[PDB]
Amino acid sequence: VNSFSGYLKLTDNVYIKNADIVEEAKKVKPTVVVNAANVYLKHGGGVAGALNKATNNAMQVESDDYIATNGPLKVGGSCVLSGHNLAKHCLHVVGPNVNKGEDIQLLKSAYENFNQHEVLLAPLLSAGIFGADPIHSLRVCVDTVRTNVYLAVFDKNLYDKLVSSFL
Ligand SMILES: CN1CCN(c2ncnc3[nH]ccc23)[C@@H](CO)C1
Repeated sequence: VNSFSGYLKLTDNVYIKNADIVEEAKKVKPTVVVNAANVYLKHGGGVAGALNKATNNAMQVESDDYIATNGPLKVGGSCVLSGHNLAKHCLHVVGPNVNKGEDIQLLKSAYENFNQHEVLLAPLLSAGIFGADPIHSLRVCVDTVRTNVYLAVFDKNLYDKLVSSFL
């Protein structure tokens, strides 16, 4: 039993809700919140910009030190950093950005990072400003993640379409 509330159950391990991931994280304080990161951990917009804003830019400060030490992530890769005031940990995961021409096959590799964590609050990878089809992202999530994932979908219209079209 966990404290996630109001989710629709899609499969044995995947749950979904129309919610602002920032507000969900502040309420639940999950062990792991997933960020829709880029390889430079530049949290300018989309989910990343919103999460970073909610940390008063502390996420960005920590991220800049991480990059200065380690260099950029790989597309499809991840790193674990602090969750600041939102969660114990933030798993920064880089899905392919279609608006940069990156290979959508890397979306499965991106979701594989979730399997290193027993329970996560997450957005749909590569959705939103990353330019991928969110219906496809949900399919890859369900077919790749085996740990317990609670998906927050900001857009109510999109949430309804994801549920109604889910196979
Ligand atoms: C795939 N898209 C991208 C972003 N988005 C979010 N989902 C949850 N929390 C969020 N905070 C800022 C954006 C955002 C959904 C659309 O409302 C899904």
